[PDB]
Amino acid sequence: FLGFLLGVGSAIASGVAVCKVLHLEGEVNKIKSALLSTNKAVVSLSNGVSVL
Amino acid sequence: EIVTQSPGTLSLSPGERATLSCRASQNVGSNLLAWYQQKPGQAPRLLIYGASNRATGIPDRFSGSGSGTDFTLTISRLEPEDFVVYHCQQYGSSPRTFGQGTKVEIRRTVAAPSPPSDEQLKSGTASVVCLLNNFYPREAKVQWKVDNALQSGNSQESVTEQDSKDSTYSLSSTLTLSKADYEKHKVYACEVTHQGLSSPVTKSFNRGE
Repeated sequence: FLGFLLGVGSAIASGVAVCKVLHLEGEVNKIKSALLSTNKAVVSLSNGVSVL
Repeated sequence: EIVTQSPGTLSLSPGERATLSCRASQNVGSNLLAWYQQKPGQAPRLLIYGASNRATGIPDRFSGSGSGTDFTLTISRLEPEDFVVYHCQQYGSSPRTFGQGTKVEIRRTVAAPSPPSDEQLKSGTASVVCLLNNFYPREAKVQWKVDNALQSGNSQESVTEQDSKDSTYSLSSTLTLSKADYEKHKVYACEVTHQGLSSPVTKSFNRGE
């Protein structure tokens, strides 16, 4: 089995980056206000990424 | 949170460019500003969302711009159907707050303007009317005259909407006085200002038919 030739990635690197972005000032307040009249909305974070 | 619109009424000829302003007390979060168009007596239609993105099916003559405190809705060239009211809403914070609204009206050439009753007096109170007609510049009927004297708080004004193919029409002014005041005097004069005319018209109101 040639599995020892495989690389080493970081599975949740992208998700952890979004977690760190969510800790910035006003990010949670932005999400809370966006989810006021609906259960599902698109929010643009401080780093320019739009996340459902 | 306060979001006030400017100006109250916009007077522009058809095919001209319209610019409507909407300012806010504080910065609107994420530039979450929407523009709605509302025709007389029906539900608002969404024009702009996100302060710059126009909704589905909206003609590209409607555009939005601005940031922070100040936002602007531009109509590149007004169609006849565009002379309606326009509202701005903020939804970057709770509660969501709208604006007072802005009226866009057809601008045109300046105007073309074209005693007490018995039964009512017999019935007690009386109401003298000072009526006008097809006129454009929004100033119709100003003051009353009861035996060469001005009064306040006993008259009510009520205007119409702009016409379909002449963009005109006029206001009704009703002066209400009880039976003790209608028969106490014998003249009900009136002075109008800037009717697109020369002098106040038909100011003779002798008590009787």
